[PDB]
Amino acid sequence: SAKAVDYETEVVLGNGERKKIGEIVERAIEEAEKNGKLGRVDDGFYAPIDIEVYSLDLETLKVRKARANIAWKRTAPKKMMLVKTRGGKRIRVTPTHPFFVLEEGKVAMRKARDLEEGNKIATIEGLSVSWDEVAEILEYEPKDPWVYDLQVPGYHNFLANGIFVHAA
Repeated sequence: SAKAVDYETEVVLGNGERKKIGEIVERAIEEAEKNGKLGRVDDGFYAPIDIEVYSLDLETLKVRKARANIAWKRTAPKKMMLVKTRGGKRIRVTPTHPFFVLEEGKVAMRKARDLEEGNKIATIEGLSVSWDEVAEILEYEPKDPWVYDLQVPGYHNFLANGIFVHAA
């Protein structure tokens, strides 16, 4: 099953205005369709990209610019989850998409469908990294039949919708 996010999740770029992940991915897919670099998996596609994102270092909690190098487009699952935090962040993800959760001094990863209210996830507040309690998780059936992801070597996350979203 796909670990991925909704089209409209807005990725913070290190060197321009923030952009919907669906736009980033579909442009990369369209170009790779024509130059022979398109990759195919049973439930979707990958294509090369070269963009600058912001990533959290989970050991030091520093935010660093980092490069993302693969764009992923996958069939949406039958159900999706809207995750809302107390600090105001909202994101729509697949049910198995993992989040960094800080629990009793350690960070572990937890699937969206396994999150409970009060679980603290990694976010930005203004310009500060913040561990932010989940407020509610709500299942919905998607209208958009595609979901999206990026690969970020080393870090496996990128800042989007004010959340450090786990990545390929």
